[PDB]
Amino acid sequence: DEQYQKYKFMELNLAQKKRRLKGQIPEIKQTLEILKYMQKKKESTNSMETRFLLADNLYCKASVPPTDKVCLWLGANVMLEYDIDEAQALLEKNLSTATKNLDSLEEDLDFLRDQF
Amino acid sequence: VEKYQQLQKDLSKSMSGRQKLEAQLTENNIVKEELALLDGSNVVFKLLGPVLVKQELGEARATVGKRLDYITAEIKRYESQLRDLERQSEQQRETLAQLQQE
Amino acid sequence: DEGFLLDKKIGVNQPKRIENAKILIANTGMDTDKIKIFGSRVRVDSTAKVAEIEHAEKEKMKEKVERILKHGINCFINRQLIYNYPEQLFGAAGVMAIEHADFAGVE
Amino acid sequence: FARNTSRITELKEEIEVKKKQLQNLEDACDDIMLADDDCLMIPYQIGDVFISHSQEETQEMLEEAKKNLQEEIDALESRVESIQRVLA
Amino acid sequence: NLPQLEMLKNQLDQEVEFLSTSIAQLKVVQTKYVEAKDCLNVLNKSNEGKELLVPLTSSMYVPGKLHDVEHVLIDVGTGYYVEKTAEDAKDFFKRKIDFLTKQMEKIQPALQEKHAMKQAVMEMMSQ
Repeated sequence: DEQYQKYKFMELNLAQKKRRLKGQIPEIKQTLEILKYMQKKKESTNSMETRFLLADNLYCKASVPPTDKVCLWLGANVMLEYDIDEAQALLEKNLSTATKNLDSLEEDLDFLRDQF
Repeated sequence: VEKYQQLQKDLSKSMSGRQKLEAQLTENNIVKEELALLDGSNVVFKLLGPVLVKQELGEARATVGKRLDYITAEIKRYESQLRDLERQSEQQRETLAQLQQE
Repeated sequence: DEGFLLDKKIGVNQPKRIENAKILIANTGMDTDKIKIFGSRVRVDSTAKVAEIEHAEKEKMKEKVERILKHGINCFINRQLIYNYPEQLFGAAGVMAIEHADFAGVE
Repeated sequence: FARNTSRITELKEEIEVKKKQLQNLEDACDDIMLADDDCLMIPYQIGDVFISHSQEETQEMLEEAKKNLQEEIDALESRVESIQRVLA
Repeated sequence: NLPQLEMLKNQLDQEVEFLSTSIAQLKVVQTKYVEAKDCLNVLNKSNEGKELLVPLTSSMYVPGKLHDVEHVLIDVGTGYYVEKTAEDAKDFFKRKIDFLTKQMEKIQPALQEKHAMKQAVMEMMSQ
């Protein structure tokens, strides 16, 4: 009866959630390890010529001093800047803890939805 | 109809790749065609991931040429599958019709 | 004609000029990538055991001569395909192995 | 529940593509060791930044990426094999 | 006569809707290039080297002065390099935008002209 159609609809509307969530996960990873690996040591050590994004297609050479200043945005209106040690502390939860719930609400949710 | 559907799927998965390679090739053709004559303003290197190495024009030309040959061969492969599908469309589709008729 | 005759083409690589051969039946050729080498045994694993048999099998090339020599060899007969390098090695060893035969005639 | 395919197929394909990416990273390491192996200038990227300074310093992240890929991917290959064996 | 034509008109409608999704793709592909043209004016205004706040992946911002306009870079193909020189960074990426916009005309003109027959099929379907 309707079981097949509703099962397929639930699978589709939860696979879209899967795609979206593992869509934002990679760049927040990048935000963590890019900084924590390169900048936290080398920029805190000495100023170097660098590459920064001018746009998502225009890429421009740059140089950075030990600025050690970083800025986070969650929207088009609200901004906060941070140091180079607490910023990764606040960012690391937003993926390390977020994956456990969101992906369990994905893997375990799929396990249930195969019967739900 | 089994064979017709299989050939349709083969056509689809070959043509998707062919079309995507065409979409990227329509840009790379021009980019390289002025790149081969605008030396000094741009110079050929390889951005093979997160690193840069000095690169020469000839192996890039060989790469794009063998892209072209590969995709043309894939086009003839796809079109051969197209004749295969249209050939099956008669008898592999009459398979059910003749059993329902008699 | 008298004797036991094979309708293949062996030529010189396994020479047609040999005496008092050690005739055997051996159903595994060099194309079989057979596992029984001096190296590691057969495993089903890819963590650290992907293709160690490819490194091990290089021992077979010399073992197929030296083991029979240790037992005692003047020639040898094999009924299966042999890879090239063992082919000239047997040519230098004096072994007449046949590429294929009517396997119903093993008796 | 025969959920193995839905839980092993994507893992197999992603492990394959990660192995291909690691092999290509090894190729890039070899290339920078022979092609444009000039000491004086070499743009090398850490996340979103080039520094055209590292020649021998490239390995400082070459090895990092190598192990962070290989250990995680063969651990997750063992994980997908575990998903396979728990059902069969 | 009429019934079979009306039945196949559903497949005709679905292919037209696929091509309408294609032209919606056409409206959504101009973006990257249109903010590229909008970002043209940053290049010449900052050719002395100037402080920039720029995104890192999408969601991060870090201060940093841009320099070395003589190797401004664009990605292309399988991993090839486009090292934009200084004079190019001032004036010649305008013509580079012209050629990217030329591909944009391969998108809009050269595909709307063949979708004219799509709209003609819509008009003919009334019969």
